[PDB]
Amino acid sequence: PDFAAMLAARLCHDFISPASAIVSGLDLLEDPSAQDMRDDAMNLIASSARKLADLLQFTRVAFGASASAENFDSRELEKLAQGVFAHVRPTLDWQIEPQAMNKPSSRAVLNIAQIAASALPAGGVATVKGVAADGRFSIIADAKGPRARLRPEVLAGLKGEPLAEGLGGPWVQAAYLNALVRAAGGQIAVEIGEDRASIAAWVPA
Amino acid sequence: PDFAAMLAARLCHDFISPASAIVSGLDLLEDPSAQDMRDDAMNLIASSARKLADLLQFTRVAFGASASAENFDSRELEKLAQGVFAHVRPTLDWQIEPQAMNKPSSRAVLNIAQIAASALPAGGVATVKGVAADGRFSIIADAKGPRARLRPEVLAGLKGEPLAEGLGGPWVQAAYLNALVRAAGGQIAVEIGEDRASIAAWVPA
Ligand SMILES: [Mg+2]
Ligand SMILES: [Mg+2]
Ligand code: NI
Ligand code: NI
Repeated sequence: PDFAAMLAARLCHDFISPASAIVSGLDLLEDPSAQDMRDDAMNLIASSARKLADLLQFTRVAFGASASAENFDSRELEKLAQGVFAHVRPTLDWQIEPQAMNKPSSRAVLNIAQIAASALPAGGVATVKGVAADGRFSIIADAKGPRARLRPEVLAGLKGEPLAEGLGGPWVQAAYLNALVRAAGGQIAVEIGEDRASIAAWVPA
Repeated sequence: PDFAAMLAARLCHDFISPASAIVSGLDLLEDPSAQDMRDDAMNLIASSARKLADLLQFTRVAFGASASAENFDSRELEKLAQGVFAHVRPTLDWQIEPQAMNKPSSRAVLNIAQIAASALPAGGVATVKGVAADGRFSIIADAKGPRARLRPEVLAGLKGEPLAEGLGGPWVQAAYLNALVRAAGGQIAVEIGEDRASIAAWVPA
C-alpha cells in the first residue's frame, strides 16, 4: 500500500494549503487585535475556498476516476484544467476541439496538463493538444517559459521507474499517469529543449 | 492503479462535503436576497472549515504516512481520532495509555477508530484499546450502539478480498488497513454481536 499512501500524501499536501488559509483567515476575523485586516482575511477565506473547490473538482477526475468505460466532454475537461491553472503562474492554451473523450484519454489529459503547468515554475504557456485519429487519441502538452523543466522524479515516474531521491508528490502523479496509460495499451513520450518541455501520451480510442 | 484511484476517490468524497458547504455559505453571504441567513452562513463557513482541517490532519497520518520507521505519540493520535469523531454521531472512548507507537501501530489505530465510528450509523460508543505486550502492539476497537454493523464491503476489505458489490469507499479503507497490517507481519480480527462490532489488529513492536 506504499503507492496508494504516497498518492494520499500528495492529495493531502495540495488540499492543506488552502484549507489552512481559510482557518487562518477566520482566526483573523475573530482576533480582536487584527481588525485592521478584516477585509483581507475575508478575501482570503473566499479565495481559498474557491481554490479548494477547483482542486477537488480536478482531483476527482484526474485521480479519483475508475478504469471503467465512460466518456467525458473535453469542454468539461478544459474547465477542470482551467481551474487548476487559476492558482499557479503559467497560463493554459487548451486546443482540443470539443468532443467526447474516453476515460483513459480523460484521466491522461488532466494529469498531462498539470505536469506541464508544474514544469513552469516561473511562468509561461502550457499548450494542450489532443486529436482522435488512426484508432487512437493522442495528447501532447507543450510547456514553454523561463527555466521550463521536467524534474528527475517526474521523468522517472513517467517511465514507471521507482523513486530515487526527489519528491514523492511529483513522482506519484507521473507514475500513476504511466500505469494508467500502460494499462490502457498506449505509451508516454517526453521532449526536452531549452525553456521547453512536452509530455505526450496516446491511448486507443 | 485501480487501488490508488479508489483511495483518491474516497478522500475526495470526504473532503468535498465540507468544501462545498463553505462555498455555499459564502454564496449566501453575497446573495443580496438571503441576508436573512447571514449568521447561519458565516457559522457554516466556520464549521466546515474546522471539519476540513480535522479530516485533513487525520488523513495525512491514516492514509498519507509511509511504511518508513517513525514513532508517534498516542496523545497526538487521540487528538486526530477525536477530530474525526467530532463530525459524526458516535462518541469516542480512547483508552490507550499515553506512550509512543510505531508506524504500523499508528496507521492501524487511526483507521480502526474510524471504521468503528462508521459502524455506528445511529450513534453509540467506540472504545479504543491498545496495549504493548509480548513483542506486539495489540489494538481493539469496540463499537456499541443501535444497529452496529460492519458492512459486507468492510469485511471483505479487512480480509483482503476484492470488492464485489458494495461501496468502494468503505472497502478501500479496510483493504488498505489489511495490506498495511499484513506487510507489517500482524493480523486483523473482527467480532460481531447484537448492536456491537469490534475490529482488532496486532503488529510487532
Ligand atoms: Mg493534486
Ligand atoms: Mg477519509
Ligand atoms: Ni479553446
Ligand atoms: Ni483517556
